[PDB]
Formats: sequence, structure tokens, C-alpha cells
Amino acid sequence: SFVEMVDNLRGKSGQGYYVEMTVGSPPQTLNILVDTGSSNFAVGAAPHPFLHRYYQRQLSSTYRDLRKGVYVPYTQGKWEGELGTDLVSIPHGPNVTVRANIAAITESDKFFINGSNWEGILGLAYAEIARPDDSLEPFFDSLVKQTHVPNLFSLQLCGASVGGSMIIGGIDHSLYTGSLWYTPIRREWYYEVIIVRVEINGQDLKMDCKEYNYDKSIVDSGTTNLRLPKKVFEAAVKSIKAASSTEKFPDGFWLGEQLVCWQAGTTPWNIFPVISLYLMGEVTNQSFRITILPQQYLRPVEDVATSQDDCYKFAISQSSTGTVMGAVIMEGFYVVFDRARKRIGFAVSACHVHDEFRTAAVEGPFVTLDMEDCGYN
Ligand SMILES: CC(C)c1cccc(CNC[C@@H](O)[C@@H]2C[C@H](C)CCOCCCCNc3cc(cc(Cl)n3)C(=O)N2)c1
Repeated sequence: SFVEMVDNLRGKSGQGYYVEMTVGSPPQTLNILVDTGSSNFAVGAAPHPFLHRYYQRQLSSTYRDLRKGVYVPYTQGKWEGELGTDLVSIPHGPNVTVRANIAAITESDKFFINGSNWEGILGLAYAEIARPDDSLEPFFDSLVKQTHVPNLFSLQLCGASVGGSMIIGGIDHSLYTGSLWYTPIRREWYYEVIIVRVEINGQDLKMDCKEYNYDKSIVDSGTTNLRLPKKVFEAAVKSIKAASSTEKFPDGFWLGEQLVCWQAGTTPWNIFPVISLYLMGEVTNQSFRITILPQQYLRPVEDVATSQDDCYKFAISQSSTGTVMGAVIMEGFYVVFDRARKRIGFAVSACHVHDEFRTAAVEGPFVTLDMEDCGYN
């Protein structure tokens, strides 16, 4: 019954992927951003200039007030609101209805996006990072507790407006090719993983692998960019600068601010390197790698001039809170969040990015000694 969920995601570039849901009785239809980087289910519940619609608790006969406030500060954006429960369904999802915790957003700051077409957020990570605390059961835990939906979901995020699939409860084999490669979920809070090696155009960055995971590495469909700890970001930009020194770019481009353009169809993809991230595998001393094309980390953006140029932003940026494998990394891969078996799977997506001479790949096995040393403590 998974075919009913294929292509159930839509989005705008840089603005998240959303799935259609209903809350309340009678059902109120809302678009909900799918966010593996957080754990609160929250919806616009009061007028906002960027909300086309919002949750009206007054109109739902199944709404229950929890008489408790809540606020969530993200890296970018925050909101506050009132906790409650209500019945929730996913029209292009499993055929079930769950009573779920819902944060009714009454105020927000740089959270909703002008013309994004989504009105709420589905935090898919674990209770340990839920606000106000881990006693607020996340939506997916409630779904698994109340239905027969198996305890896993998979995300196929497709590139450049954008679409994809969230397979709730399983793996749809028509969405990927090759083998799935699995990395352990290190700890059930974020979807935390361990990066054991980084190569750019086949050359090892040769850093202490702890640097790659300082102070954590997470898989986050709710963050656009690949975000790297300061030391790793600097090594990577230096290497990417050198590989592309044929041309020169404003250094504000390398900070993710200034866009760069080329005459339509003449983007010099060949001068940008591929990035390989090696992940801890399932067996002793075994890892695997995912390879990222420049078409993923050069995110296309609208032309700032009166031309029909191809314009892009550098979609790698610096982090102070660990590595973030964001949507730009996930695009072109089929990513299986196998919560039941505490692992995350990667495979080449059916909607993989296309270079002329190169290909995004998931490859293994590799031998990597001392992988446990790569985790930060
Ligand atoms: C709530 C707790 C657990 C917490 C605190 C800090 C970090 C995390 C890790 N996940 C962050 C993720 O949930 C959070 C969700 C957004 C607010 C969802 C709406 O935006 C989508 C369009 C912008 C995409 N681009 C983007 C997003 C974000 C940071 C950066 Cl630099 N770019 C970011 O902040 N996205 C989690």
C-alpha cells in the first residue's frame, strides 16, 4: 500500500518539504513541513501575514487543551504556543487517525516563510529533544503506539518546484537503485550518526575523524545546507576553492550570501569537486561512503538580474553545533529512518542528480579501523 505515499511531498527550494495532513474533527487541512531535525508537532494557530490558513481549535470537536505553554528555538527561527491534543490524519499516508500532541503556534519569529505554502512542522526525531521536555510524546511515537504502522519511515527528497516521497511505515523499493547501506543511529535524540572519513575529489581531508562529529553529526531534513564544524568547514572550502580556482568568486559567495551566475547552460560543473562522506557501517571495522555532486551543494536560486542565467548559492556553511547533513545532502538519496533497528539507510534515489561524467553514489564495503574513536564525547 506504499504506492499511495509516493510523491506525497512538495516544496520550494531552500524552504523545506511538506506533506498534507488534517487535524481536528471535522478535518482541517494543513501543509506540514517534514523535519527529522526536531521532535515537536506544531501548527500555525493564529493569523500571520505568511500563513494562508491556520489551525482553529475552536472549530474542532475533538480538541483537548493541555493547559501548558511551549516554545521551540531552532538554529534559525523560533515560535511559542499552547499545547493540546487532537486527531490527526495523513491523507496520502497510512489509512489511520491518531491522537497526537499539537503545539498551537500563537507567536513566531523568522519561522514561517513568505509564500512557502506550509503552515506547520512535523518533528520526526525522538522525545529526548522535544520541548518543553521529553515527556511530550512526538507524533511518530504516538503513531506507532496507537496503530499497526511499523516503526520506520523513509524519505526520498528530489531536487530542483520540488517534490518527494515520505513512505510512512516502510521501504518502497521502486524509489531507489542498488543496495541500501546502513549506519547506526548513535543515540536516539537527534538522528545522530558518526562520520568516519571525508574525501574531496578522492583526496582525504586527513583530519582527526572526531573533528567531523564535533560535537555531533545529525541527519536533518529541516535544514537546507550541509553544515560543518568550523575546522572542517575551513578545510573543505579551501579544498573546493583550489579545485575551482579556474574561476573566481566573491568571498561572500563562499559565506553563502552572494549568489554566482553563469550564462544559461554553461555552469562549469567539472571544476567543482565531489565530496565523499564515509559513515560507520553495521559490522566491525566496516564503513560505506556517500558521494555528493556539486549539483547538490550549489543550490539553484532565482536570477537577481534581468537575464536568463543559471544562478546558485554555496549550500555548505559553518556550524558551531556539529555536522548537519541537510536536505541538500539527502536529495538524490533514498534515506531510510529505521527506528526499529536503530539505523539509517542510504541508497541512490530514483530521482538522482545527473552530472555529465560523474554520479552520486552509495558504495561499500570499506574497511575503517577505530571507528568508535570518531564519536565525540
Ligand atoms: C528544536 C531543537 C531540537 C533544535 C535546535 C537547534 C537545531 C536543531 C537541528 N534541526 C533544525 C531544524 O529543526 C530547523 C527546522 C526549521 C525551523 C523548519 C523551517 O525552516 C525550513 C526552511 C529553512 C531551511 N534552512 C535552515 C533551517 C535551519 C537552519 C538553517 Cl542554517 N537553515 C533550522 O533551524 N531548521 C534542532
